[PDB]
Amino acid sequence: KYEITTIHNLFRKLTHRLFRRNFGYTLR
Amino acid sequence: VARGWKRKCPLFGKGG
Repeated sequence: KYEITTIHNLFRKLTHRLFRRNFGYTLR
Repeated sequence: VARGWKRKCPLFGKGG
């Protein structure tokens, strides 16, 4: 559970972006 | 920043 951790916290209503645009630069 | 995967839910962090 990652996307729902960075896209459900404050991006619950924000196009899933921080998923790989914020937490993707690390797991890259 | 890595505070939304460890601080929010200990799934990707503690559990990871």
